[PDB]
Amino acid sequence: VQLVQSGAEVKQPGASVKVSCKASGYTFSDHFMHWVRQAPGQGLEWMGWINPKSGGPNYAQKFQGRVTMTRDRSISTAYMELRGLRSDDTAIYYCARPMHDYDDHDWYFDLWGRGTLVTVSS
Amino acid sequence: VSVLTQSPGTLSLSPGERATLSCRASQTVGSSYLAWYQQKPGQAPRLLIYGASSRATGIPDRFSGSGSGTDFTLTISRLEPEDFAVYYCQQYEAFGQGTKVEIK
Amino acid sequence: NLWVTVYYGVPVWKDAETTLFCASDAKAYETKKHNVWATHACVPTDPNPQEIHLENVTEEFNMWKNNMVEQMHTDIISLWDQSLKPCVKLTPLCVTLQCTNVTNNITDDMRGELKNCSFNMTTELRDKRQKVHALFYKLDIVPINENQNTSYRLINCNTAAITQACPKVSFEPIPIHYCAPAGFAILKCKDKKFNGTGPCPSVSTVQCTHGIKPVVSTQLLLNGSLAEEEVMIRSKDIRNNAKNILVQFNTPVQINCTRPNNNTRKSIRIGPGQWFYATGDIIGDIRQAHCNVSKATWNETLGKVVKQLRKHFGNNTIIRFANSSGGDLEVTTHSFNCGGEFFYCDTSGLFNSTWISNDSITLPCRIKQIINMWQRIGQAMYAPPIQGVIRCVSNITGLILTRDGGSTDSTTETFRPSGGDMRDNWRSELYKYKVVKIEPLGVAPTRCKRR
Amino acid sequence: VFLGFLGAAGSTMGAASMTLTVQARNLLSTVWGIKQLQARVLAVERYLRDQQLLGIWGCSGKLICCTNVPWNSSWSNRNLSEIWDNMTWLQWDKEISNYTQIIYGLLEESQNQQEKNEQDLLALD
Amino acid sequence: VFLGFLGAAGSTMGAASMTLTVQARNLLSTVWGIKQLQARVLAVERYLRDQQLLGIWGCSGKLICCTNVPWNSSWSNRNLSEIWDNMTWLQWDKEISNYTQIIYGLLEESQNQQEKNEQDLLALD
Amino acid sequence: VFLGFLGAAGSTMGAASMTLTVQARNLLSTVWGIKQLQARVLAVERYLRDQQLLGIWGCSGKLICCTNVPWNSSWSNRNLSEIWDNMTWLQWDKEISNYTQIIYGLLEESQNQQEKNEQDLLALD
Amino acid sequence: EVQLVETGGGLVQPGGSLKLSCRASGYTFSSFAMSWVRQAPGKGLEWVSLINDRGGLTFYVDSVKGRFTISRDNSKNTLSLQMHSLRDGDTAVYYCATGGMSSALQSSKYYFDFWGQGALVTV
Ligand SMILES: *[C@@H]1O[C@H](CO)[C@@H](O[C@@H]2O[C@H](CO)[C@@H](O[C@@H]3O[C@H](CO)[C@@H](O)[C@H](O[C@H]4O[C@H](CO)[C@@H](O)[C@H](O)[C@@H]4O)[C@@H]3O)[C@H](O)[C@H]2NC(C)=O)[C@H](O)[C@H]1NC(C)=O
Ligand SMILES: *[C@@H]1O[C@H](CO)[C@@H](O[C@@H]2O[C@H](CO)[C@@H](O)[C@H](O)[C@H]2NC(C)=O)[C@H](O)[C@H]1NC(C)=O
Ligand SMILES: *[C@@H]1O[C@H](CO)[C@@H](O[C@@H]2O[C@H](CO)[C@@H](O)[C@H](O)[C@H]2NC(C)=O)[C@H](O)[C@H]1NC(C)=O
Ligand SMILES: *[C@@H]1O[C@H](CO)[C@@H](O[C@@H]2O[C@H](CO)[C@@H](O)[C@H](O)[C@H]2NC(C)=O)[C@H](O)[C@H]1NC(C)=O
Ligand SMILES: *[C@@H]1O[C@H](CO)[C@@H](O[C@@H]2O[C@H](CO)[C@@H](O)[C@H](O)[C@H]2NC(C)=O)[C@H](O)[C@H]1NC(C)=O
Ligand SMILES: *[C@@H]1O[C@H](CO)[C@@H](O)[C@H](O)[C@H]1NC(C)=O
Ligand SMILES: *[C@@H]1O[C@H](CO)[C@@H](O)[C@H](O)[C@H]1NC(C)=O
Ligand SMILES: *[C@@H]1O[C@H](CO)[C@@H](O)[C@H](O)[C@H]1NC(C)=O
Ligand SMILES: *[C@@H]1O[C@H](CO)[C@@H](O)[C@H](O)[C@H]1NC(C)=O
Ligand SMILES: *[C@@H]1O[C@H](CO)[C@@H](O)[C@H](O)[C@H]1NC(C)=O
Ligand SMILES: *[C@@H]1O[C@H](CO)[C@@H](O)[C@H](O)[C@H]1NC(C)=O
Ligand SMILES: *[C@@H]1O[C@H](CO)[C@@H](O)[C@H](O)[C@H]1NC(C)=O
Ligand SMILES: *[C@@H]1O[C@H](CO)[C@@H](O)[C@H](O)[C@H]1NC(C)=O
Ligand SMILES: *[C@@H]1O[C@H](CO)[C@@H](O)[C@H](O)[C@H]1NC(C)=O
Ligand SMILES: *[C@@H]1O[C@H](CO)[C@@H](O)[C@H](O)[C@H]1NC(C)=O
Ligand SMILES: *[C@@H]1O[C@H](CO)[C@@H](O)[C@H](O)[C@H]1NC(C)=O
Ligand SMILES: *[C@@H]1O[C@H](CO)[C@@H](O)[C@H](O)[C@H]1NC(C)=O
Ligand SMILES: *[C@@H]1O[C@H](CO)[C@@H](O)[C@H](O)[C@H]1NC(C)=O
Ligand SMILES: *[C@@H]1O[C@H](CO)[C@@H](O)[C@H](O)[C@H]1NC(C)=O
Repeated sequence: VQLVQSGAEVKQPGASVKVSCKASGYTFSDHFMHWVRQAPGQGLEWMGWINPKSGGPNYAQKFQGRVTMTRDRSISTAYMELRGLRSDDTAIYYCARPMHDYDDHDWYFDLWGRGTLVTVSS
Repeated sequence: VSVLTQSPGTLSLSPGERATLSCRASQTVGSSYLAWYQQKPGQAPRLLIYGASSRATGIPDRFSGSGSGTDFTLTISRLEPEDFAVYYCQQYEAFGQGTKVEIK
Repeated sequence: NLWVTVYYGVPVWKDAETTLFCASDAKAYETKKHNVWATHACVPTDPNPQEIHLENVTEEFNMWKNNMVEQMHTDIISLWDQSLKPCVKLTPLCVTLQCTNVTNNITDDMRGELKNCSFNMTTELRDKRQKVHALFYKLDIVPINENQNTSYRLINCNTAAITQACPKVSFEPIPIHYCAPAGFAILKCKDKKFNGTGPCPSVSTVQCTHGIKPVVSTQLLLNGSLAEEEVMIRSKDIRNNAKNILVQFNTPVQINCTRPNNNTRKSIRIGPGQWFYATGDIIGDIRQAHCNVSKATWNETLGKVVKQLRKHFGNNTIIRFANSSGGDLEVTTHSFNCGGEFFYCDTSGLFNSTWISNDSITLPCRIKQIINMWQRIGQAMYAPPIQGVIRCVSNITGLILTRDGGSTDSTTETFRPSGGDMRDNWRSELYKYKVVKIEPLGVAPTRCKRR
Repeated sequence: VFLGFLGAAGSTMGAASMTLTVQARNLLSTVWGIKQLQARVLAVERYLRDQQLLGIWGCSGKLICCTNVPWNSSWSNRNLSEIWDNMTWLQWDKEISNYTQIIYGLLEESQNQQEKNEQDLLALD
Repeated sequence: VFLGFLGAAGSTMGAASMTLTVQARNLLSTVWGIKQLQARVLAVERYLRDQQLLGIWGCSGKLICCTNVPWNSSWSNRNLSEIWDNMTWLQWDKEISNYTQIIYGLLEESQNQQEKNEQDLLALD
Repeated sequence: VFLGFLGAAGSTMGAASMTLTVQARNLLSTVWGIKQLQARVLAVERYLRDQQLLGIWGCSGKLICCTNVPWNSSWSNRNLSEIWDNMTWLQWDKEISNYTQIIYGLLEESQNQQEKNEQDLLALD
Repeated sequence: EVQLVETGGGLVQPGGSLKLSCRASGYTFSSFAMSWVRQAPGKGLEWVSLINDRGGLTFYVDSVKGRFTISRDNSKNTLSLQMHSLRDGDTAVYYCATGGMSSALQSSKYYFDFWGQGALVTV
């Protein structure tokens, strides 16, 4: 049970970043995959989730239009592509798998990813 | 979404005593859907409480919580040295602001 | 004073999980040589079924924890699998395809969808080979190489092998009734306003469920049951956005779907007893498949859904309908199969409305022959082409929706069509059914004593 | 056969003790064929277990069977009208569910083997 | 076991009512294995249904069982010698086939539950 | 349920005749699934055959059942203390194994059908 | 509220046949047992007959077992007593009464809680 993300990267404003999240240990199709944003010195900030079995993603209204999350089931990997980057998008981007509780309230992130810092600078 | 207010902004105690961190949900209907996450500096968050009161697998018993409706709280029984971090409350997709437990 | 008296046959039950057996019409079995969803694994149904009203009985139902839905999922997938074991497996067709555009009579929308593809193929004799041509859809073929050699491969061929559906086997959903074995009962909620959870004050016991047609679809429930009184909104948790919202219409929306192309079926021999059926040549003009819905009917039903959603999200909340954010073709489009051809309709016209608190629509549809059913990777099937023009009428009896999260402003709620898992399609018909175990042995005090 | 099945599940216990045959008659009836055969065989085994329980209590071929086991007020201290004219068998089963095995062990071995040995020793006289 | 099976099927009804155990002992016993298992399970279910019918009539463990149900001359107006000394059970079954369910419903619910309630209320005295 | 199973197999016959319910309760419960289904169906058929044998002897719903069949000293000439206080049921079964069918045929057809016909003819009086 | 009205009294000759009856109003007639109790003109009470609530358990005093017959119609709310071969000791005022026994599903009712007006039989 482990989620290895991609390495930290640096980008210019206006470009597009694509973080990834390889998954190992658990059945990748059984759980949803959520992407969460931790800006520096700020609270956690949820961005969206994606169903691995279907590919249907839900986004937050602030990220609607700019973020596209995808998955490749063969290699048990998920992706999140934040296009149209800006200054405030500097943050750590984690990939989180909610656990299988009894009430099917799939929002308890027992399994997080280590993080992938995206530093936007000019 | 559901607004979560996790007061106090900064709580200064010393080891071994009991701290009572609180989260208050506003735009909800009232249920037992909450989680408490611990995020040490430089590390990703970690799940402590999954539910209003239940405990995540592997977490010691010093971390316990309770609540219902629109008022919930985390109770760290014993402030051991490996228990100082930022604590967050989660109601579905919403997250708290964060509570700092700092040595003093 | 009082003594133990044993009673056998008491009307006591508990919640239980059993293996249900279907019931079907023998009539349709005589009309249907074979149907993917076998009437042979199942049993002929009993005319004049019995429904006894359990007066004064209030039972707890949970639409979201029901093992009838899981058994139906298992049964439908397994029936499909055994209906596809005997049919031919199209492994010899995994060859390089030299493909060129078809421009005989093409409208601007249908440009490039179909391609004329040539390839070398095996024949009945193992020592000889043939060169054969067939038309293929852009969605069923992938470029082999980035360079513009115009060489193409079938999408499945890398990861898996693609079976061919037998031409004689039919795809029309026929109703199946789920019956309980001896010592089990099916309790039916007769409350007309039930949301699938909580106590149901009006309960009846039925030998078998009503006929449920295994209709496979996304974003829209077709040929299903209808609400008796009002539009019904059913979610496991309406506040949670990770759970799909199932909508039941009280009045259906008629949808007329067509593929106007006059198709032909070309037999190609690939083995001693194995045939491959191909698109042949399209007699006449080529036009895109599409679906029509009445605009006024759609708008009135959408208003009704908006009212029911307002009952859960506030009386002055703005209910906005938008189209799919993304995903596979199945979920992003209204996927369905009628006549044996698999359609994929862009429902952006259907969900294009903002509802403030105070003529037909044409959906451009697309066709495919390589179908990956039930969200499984590695078990694709080839749908043989259907000869002639296909016209198709269905009732839209409900929706499958997902509410957008992370709303910065709280005055609006956005709902986008969804689907892909048919356990949420077959749970919209079994929502009112729970299987129970009869506990017929009871002990109660009486004043009577054994001599 | 199915007519009237469970129709006295909201009736009083006494009113529901007059339809026991309706529920007693409704207890007996490829890979799908073995799944349904397993369901049918489990129904048969379940009926046989219930009839064996009746038979080890001296209650064979009996839908109502009186015993020599006194009722304990610890099991239930309710009056006869409350139980038989003001309660259903479902509520009753909910109330006594944690006392059923005590009653079943006071019927299983004490009462029946004692009574049966005494009939043998009286048949000796 | 099989010896004498159905050997009184051409004998009079009375002569054939003295061999009932011979026919009672003969009622109980790959893809072929499941077909034969289905046959065996259906034989078991059929025996259980017959025994349940006997048990809901107060006729458990009984090959001959008398009841409190009067015979209706509408069912059959024949005299006792005609039936028992001048007819076989096959001819009898042919004659009464359209009256069997009336008799079975007069035994099922009227006679047995009435009698059983009266035994309970006499055990109260 | 399993507790005490066969625990009186080394006890005297009388001491072992007080635990019959423990052994009576333990008699009822892919290609592997049909093999186990065949085992379960054979267990059901075996229980039904034993209960049918009990029922054709007037011994239904009875773990101890007395009969009107005299014991023959040819079967066994041992005294009651030897059998019930100085022997186990296994040794007994070893001793009487070649006489079981004679006893079973003296119970099967003579005693029970005679007695049953006499009860019918006494019910006539 | 409870009222039991006896009818059918008269003057009979030794060996005659009479049919006493009792009507009831004010309660559920089908949920109570009913009894007949006689008082001779110069002596005390004596219990004659008992019938259960359903109407299929009938009990008689040793004197009148083969002669008297009790019966009840729970749809007409009527209790009846057929008395054949009336002897000289059968002269008394007969009371129809509610009680004497009960069902297993009710409490014990070994008493008579409601009586009737009375009906004199002279024979
Ligand atoms: C929702 O329900 C509607 C109404 O039931 C349903 O539409 C119907 O579908 C059937 C089956 O596709 C259509 O019948 C076909 O059309 C004609 C009419 O007879 C025939 O050409 C067809 O028979 C051919 O195909 C058979 C194999 O399926 C062969 O056995 C046969 O030899 C022929 O080659 C076939 O019967 C019917 O016309 C429509 N009816 C209407 C009013 O549209 C619809 O499919 C359902 N929708 C969904 C999504 O399930
Ligand atoms: C697809 O291309 C093929 C060539 O492989 C076309 O088939 C030929 O059509 C011509 C008429 O233009 C015939 O004279 C030839 O005999 C055909 N080829 C063979 C090998 O028989 C076919 O018409 C094309 N199809 C479409 C729909 O454009
Ligand atoms: C379906 O209706 C029931 C009954 O009205 C609702 O249950 C109520 O709501 C919550 C659960 O969401 C619980 O407190 C109780 O079970 C009910 N409360 C009452 C009666 O005060 C249920 O929420 C409804 N579900 C939907 C989706 O509308
Ligand atoms: C779906 O709606 C379209 C648009 O109204 C229909 O297209 C018309 O069809 C008629 C009848 O064949 C033609 O005469 C018209 O020229 C078409 N109009 C256009 C393309 O603008 C189409 O027939 C409908 N399809 C159905 C009901 O299957
Ligand atoms: C969805 O709705 C939008 C408007 O909300 C449609 O776009 C407009 O369509 C009208 C009528 O064709 C044009 O006059 C406008 O110029 C379009 N743009 C805008 C910004 O209003 C759009 O066509 C609809 N999409 C569908 C039916 O797929
Ligand atoms: C078919 O085979 C011929 C030779 O027989 C070859 O030249 C041609 O490229 C092949 N066509 C394909 C793979 O489309
Ligand atoms: C569609 O709805 C109409 C009106 O309720 C109904 O009569 C008809 O049977 C429905 N058709 C199908 C195919 O479900
Ligand atoms: C389709 O083609 C067939 C082939 O003969 C013809 O009979 C039929 O009329 C055509 N249909 C249409 C709608 O053009
Ligand atoms: C949804 O609608 C937008 C326009 O609002 C369109 O660009 C996009 O392709 C649509 N998405 C799908 C999955 O159909
Ligand atoms: C549907 O009604 C709503 C009322 O708010 C509004 O969007 C519009 O006028 C109607 N739309 C159509 C397409 O008829
Ligand atoms: C239901 O209860 C009412 C009154 O509570 C009663 O009259 C009626 O007979 C009952 N019906 C059933 C079927 O139990
Ligand atoms: C009733 O149960 C209690 C325990 O709750 C026990 O002590 C008592 O002996 C029992 N009474 C009888 C009469 O068995
Ligand atoms: C019976 O069941 C529960 C579960 O053990 C027990 O705790 C409770 O006291 C009992 N309930 C009632 C209503 O008597
Ligand atoms: C057959 O009938 C004859 C005379 O009708 C009789 O003697 C004989 O016993 C009968 N045999 C059987 C086996 O019924
Ligand atoms: C006999 O059957 C007839 C109908 O054929 C019915 O009217 C009559 O009441 C029955 N007799 C008895 C005594 O039940
Ligand atoms: C019994 O069976 C038939 C079929 O219903 C009926 O019509 C006939 O009158 C009866 N036959 C005899 C011989 O009594
Ligand atoms: C075994 O035998 C001994 C003496 O022979 C006796 O005391 C004991 O009870 C027996 N135990 C069993 C379990 O039969
Ligand atoms: C006992 O068995 C013998 C044969 O061993 C037999 O001759 C004798 O008649 C039998 N005794 C009785 C009383 O049946
Ligand atoms: C019983 O069994 C054998 C086998 O037939 C027989 O020969 C022997 O005499 C008997 N044994 C005993 C110990 O009675």
